[PDB]
Amino acid sequence: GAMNSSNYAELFNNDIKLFVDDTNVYRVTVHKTFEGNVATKAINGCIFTLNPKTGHLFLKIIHTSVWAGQKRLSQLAKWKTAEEVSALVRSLPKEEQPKQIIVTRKAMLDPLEVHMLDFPNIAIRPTELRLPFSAAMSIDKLSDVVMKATEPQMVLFNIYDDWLDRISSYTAFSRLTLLLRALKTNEESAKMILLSDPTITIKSYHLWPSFTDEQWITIESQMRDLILTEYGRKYNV
Amino acid sequence: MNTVPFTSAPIEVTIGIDQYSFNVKENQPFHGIKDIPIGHVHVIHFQHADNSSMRYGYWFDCRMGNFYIQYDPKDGLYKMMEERDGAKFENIVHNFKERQMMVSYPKIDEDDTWYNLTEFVQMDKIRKIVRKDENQFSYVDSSMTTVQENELSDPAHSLNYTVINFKSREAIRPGHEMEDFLDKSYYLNTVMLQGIFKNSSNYFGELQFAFLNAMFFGNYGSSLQWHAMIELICSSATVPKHMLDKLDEILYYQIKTLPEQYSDILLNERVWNICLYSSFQKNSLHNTEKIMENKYPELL
Ligand SMILES: Cc1cccc(C)c1NS(C)(=O)=O
Repeated sequence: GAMNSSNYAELFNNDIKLFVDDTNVYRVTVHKTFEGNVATKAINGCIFTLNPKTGHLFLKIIHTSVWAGQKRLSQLAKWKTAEEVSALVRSLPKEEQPKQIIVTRKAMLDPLEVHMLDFPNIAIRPTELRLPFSAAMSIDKLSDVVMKATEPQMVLFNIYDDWLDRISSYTAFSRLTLLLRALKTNEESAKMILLSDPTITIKSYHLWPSFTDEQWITIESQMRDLILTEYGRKYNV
Repeated sequence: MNTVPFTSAPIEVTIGIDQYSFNVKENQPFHGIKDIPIGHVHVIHFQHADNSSMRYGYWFDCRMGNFYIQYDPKDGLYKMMEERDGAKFENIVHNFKERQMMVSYPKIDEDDTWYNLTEFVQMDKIRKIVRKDENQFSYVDSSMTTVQENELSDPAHSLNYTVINFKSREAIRPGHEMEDFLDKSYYLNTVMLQGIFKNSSNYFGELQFAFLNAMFFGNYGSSLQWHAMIELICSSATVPKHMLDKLDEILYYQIKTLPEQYSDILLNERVWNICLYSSFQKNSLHNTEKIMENKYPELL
């Protein structure tokens, strides 16, 4: 069934599962034509497929050439997402295949179910959580590899860096969703928070800065402030 | 003109014969139904006055045998039976005819309703959906489940309709996932028509039989089958033109005959709105769309 606040700890048990977010698969800029009509220009996109227990991120880069000559691209994007997720599952050894795939948008349910008919025992589930994975393209290293791609490519990351050496996967996911929610609500401010102090750097093999335990508590507090504010600045409260 | 005689009517019952019905009182001198048109299947059906639970009945074709009804006080129902002795049966029917103890099948000469509802329905196909090979007629009731319902429990008492499932390997060619899901023409024309049903007449026959079981017995799984068979055609971009024209006629007469007060439970809002307004065939069912809009605009 659907994944919600009530069954949240299920994400961190030992049954392999993946979140799939398709919100950055089909990306466009909207512009005027010489004749004054409007047109779109696609830019490279990505499927965000994340194991929330381990942090493993399978970032499938969607190169704009996949849309060439195709119609109804927003519908096709859901099916292309499901095709790529099914291909990923088939590429993994049996003992690494997920028992459940949780889609962040309900419109992905039928495309993924149809593509996964060969895997009757993999449950395809929606969620009632409003997860902020669309903000993944605000992580500089992820945006950079997507924008530089000249062909379809899969790139593997650990979205938790080395956090699991010191914190649990529940705590790591909570930090990740807080950071992403902040980046989604006010990207400029969130990024200022994360980089303001130049003595804290991002390792070459990491996505986020090398904060101490104490600095993460401060950072996390700054992100919560940002989110509540914007929630005021927005609703005036 | 054929006759379905009755040994007696010991319990008060509403008896249906095709789209007609009449009330029979407990121990009323009723001895059956005469003047039944030859050339069609027929259904004789029953609802007891004391237990409107379980509508039940029998599909038959009088060309296949001499059939009669006798109430069984042990099993508590009117049972159809076959009399192998033709002279004895003709003699009994003649005696009852002379004593005017039979109702006449009350067909209006201008009226093609029953033909139109059973055009493609064949007794041999009914007997494959309802498996009871020792009898030439077929029992159906309100509670019988379908093979597909059982998969999701007694197999001998099941309705063996052709399983249709839009999210199944049968329906979806590997590598054509999006194409086959959004345009079901492959599944309709190759899998179902060429492969399973063999021709559109057999497909329409099963569609018509499912509707009739839904209408006359409130059989829920039959309603599901009827709607699935409609949706499979409407969700196919490529359908033979003669099938679309025939489907429009089939559905028109089904909607025309449906009791106005049963539309709430026997019509699926999603399927009908999709079929008439969103599907590939939204502009191909003119007669059905017109009768639906004038008789059940609320559903739409
Ligand atoms: C109705 C009837 C018609 C035809 C054949 C049989 C055996 C019967 N039953 S009876 C003779 O009443 O008991």
